[PDB]
Amino acid sequence: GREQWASRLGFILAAMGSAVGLGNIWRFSYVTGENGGAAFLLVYLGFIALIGIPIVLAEFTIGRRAQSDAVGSFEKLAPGKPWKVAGLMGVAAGFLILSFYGVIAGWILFYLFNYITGQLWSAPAEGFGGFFEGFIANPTLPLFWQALFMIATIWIVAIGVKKGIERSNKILMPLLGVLLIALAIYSLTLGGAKEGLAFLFSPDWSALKDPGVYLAAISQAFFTLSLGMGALITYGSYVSKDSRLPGAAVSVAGLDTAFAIIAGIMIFPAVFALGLSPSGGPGLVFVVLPDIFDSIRLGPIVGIAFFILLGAAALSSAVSLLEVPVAYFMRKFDWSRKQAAITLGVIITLLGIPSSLSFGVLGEVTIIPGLNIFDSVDFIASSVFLPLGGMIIALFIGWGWKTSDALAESDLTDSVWGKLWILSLRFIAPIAILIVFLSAFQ
Ligand SMILES: CCCCCCCCCCCCO[C@@H]1O[C@H](CO)[C@@H](O[C@H]2O[C@H](CO)[C@@H](O)[C@H](O)[C@H]2O)[C@H](O)[C@H]1O
Ligand SMILES: CCCCCCCCCCCCO[C@@H]1O[C@H](CO)[C@@H](O[C@H]2O[C@H](CO)[C@@H](O)[C@H](O)[C@H]2O)[C@H](O)[C@H]1O
Ligand SMILES: CCCCCCCCS[C@@H]1O[C@H](CO)[C@@H](O)[C@H](O)[C@H]1O
Ligand SMILES: CCCCCCCCS[C@@H]1O[C@H](CO)[C@@H](O)[C@H](O)[C@H]1O
Ligand SMILES: N[C@@H](Cc1ccc(F)cc1)C(=O)O
Ligand code: NA
Ligand code: NA
Repeated sequence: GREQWASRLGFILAAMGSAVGLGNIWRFSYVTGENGGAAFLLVYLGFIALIGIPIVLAEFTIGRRAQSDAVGSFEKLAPGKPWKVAGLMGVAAGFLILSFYGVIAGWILFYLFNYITGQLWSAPAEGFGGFFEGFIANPTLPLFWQALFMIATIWIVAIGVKKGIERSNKILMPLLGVLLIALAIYSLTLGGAKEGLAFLFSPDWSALKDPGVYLAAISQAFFTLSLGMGALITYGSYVSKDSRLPGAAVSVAGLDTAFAIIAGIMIFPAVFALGLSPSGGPGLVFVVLPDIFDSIRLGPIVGIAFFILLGAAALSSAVSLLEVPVAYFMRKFDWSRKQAAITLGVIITLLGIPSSLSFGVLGEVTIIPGLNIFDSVDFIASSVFLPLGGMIIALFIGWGWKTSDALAESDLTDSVWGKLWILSLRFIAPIAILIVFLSAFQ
C-alpha cells in the first residue's frame, strides 16, 4: 500500500516546497557573486528554461508513471536496463547534499536563536562578519543546531507523506516571498543599487570565456530545481493521473526563479552598500543580511521573521532530500518509514559533521584538489551527480521511450510544445550538459 497525496494541491505545493529553499537565497547569492553576476545569471536563466523545465517534467512523468522510488522507477519502467544508475546516483546525491544542507540550515537556527534571545539586535563588537566566523569555526556549536534541524527533518519524514510532508503550512512560502520583496525594495534605497543592479543585470561577457561559469550555472540550475536526483521522481510517484504535470513543471521553475532573482535584488545592492566584495563566499548572506537588519529600526523582528520563514523553506527542502533515500530503503530493505527516516537521518547527520568542521579545524583539509570538505562534497554532488543524473533522466525519455508514451504520460500532445519538449530531452539538454562537462574538465 503505497502513499498518495491526500489533497489535490498537495503535489504542486510539495514540489514547490522542495524547490524553494536555501539554494535560492544562500546558494544563489554566493555562486552568482563569485561567478561575476549578470553573465552567469543569463546562462543560469537559459539553463533553467531549456534544460531545467524539460527535465523537471521528465522527473514528474517518470515518477507518476512508475509509482515507485528514484531507483525503482527505472527498474519498473526499464527492467534489466542501465538507466537505474541515475536513481542510484540520485540516492547518493541525497546523502551528500542533505549532509551539508543541514549544516547551513543549522546556521539559520543559530541566528534565529540569537534574534529571539535579543543578541544580534545591535552589532557585536567584532562586527557581523567576525560574529559569523567565530560561530562556524566553533567545533561543537554548529553541530548542536545541525542535529536540531535534522531531528525536525527526520520527524516529518517519519510521520509520512499524508500527515507529514503534505501538511506543510501553505502560508509560510508566500510569506517568505512577501518578505523578500519588501527587503529587496529596502536594499535598493541604501546607496549601492546602481552598482548592485549593474553587477546583477549588466553582463560582462569576459566571464563567459571560462568553462567554470557554465558548470557553476548548470549546477545552480539543477540544485535550485531539486533536479537530477529523483526527488521530483519521488514526489511525482505519490500523485495520481488527476494532475497536469506540464503546468506543474512550469510553475515550480517559474516560482523558484522568482525567489532567486528577488533574492539577488535584495543581496547585491546591500553588498555594494556595505562596500563588501561580491565573492565573499558561503557565508555571504549571513554577513550581509544581519547588517541590513541592523540599519532598520524594527530590524530585530525582521530578522526573527526572516530566519523563521527561511528555515521553514529549508525544512521542506531537506524533507524532500531525506525522502529520496528513505523511499529507497523502504522498498529495498523492507524497512519501516520510521526506521529508515531515523537511521538514514542520523547517518546523514554524521556525514555532515566533517562539512561543518571544514569551516574551522578542518579548513586546511582538502579532498578534491584545492577544495575543502564542504566544497568537495558540494562539488561532486551539485556539479557531477546532479547534472549527470539529469542527463541520463533526459536520455531515458528521449531515447528509451516511444514518443507517443512520453507525450501521453506527460499530458502533452504532438503539438509544438510536445515536439519542443521531446527535442530538448533528446538533444538540447543532454548535449548542453555534455558540452559543459567536456569544456570544464579539460
Ligand atoms: C531556533 C529554535 C530552536 C529551538 C531549540 C532551542 C535551543 C536552546 C539551547 C541553546 C543552547 C546554546 O548554547 C550556548 O549558546 C551560546 C550563544 O548564545 C554560546 O555562546 C558562546 O558561543 C559564541 C560563539 O559564537 C561566543 O562568542 C560566546 O562568547 C559564547 O558565550 C554557548 O557556548 C553555548 O553553550
Ligand atoms: C509593510 C509591507 C511590506 C511590503 C513592502 C514594503 C516596502 C518597504 C519599503 C521600505 C524602504 C525604506 O527605505 C528607507 O526609506 C527612507 C525614506 O522613506 C530613506 O531615508 C532617506 O530619505 C528620508 C526622506 O527622504 C530621510 O528621512 C532620510 O534622511 C534619508 O536617509 C532610507 O534611506 C531608506 O533606506
Ligand atoms: C530593476 C532592474 C533593472 C536593473 C537594470 C540595470 C542593468 C543596466 S545598469 C546600467 O549600466 C551602464 C554601464 O554598465 C550604466 O551606463 C548605466 O548608468 C546603468 O544604468
Ligand atoms: C516590519 C516591516 C519591515 C519590512 C522590511 C522593510 C524595512 C524598511 S523599515 C524602515 O527603516 C527606516 C530606517 O532607515 C525607518 O526610518 C523607517 O521608518 C522604516 O519604514
Ligand atoms: N532545491 C533546494 C535544494 C534541494 C532539495 C531537494 C533536492 F533533491 C535537491 C536539492 C534548494 O534550492 O534549496
Ligand atoms: Na531553489
Ligand atoms: Na523548501
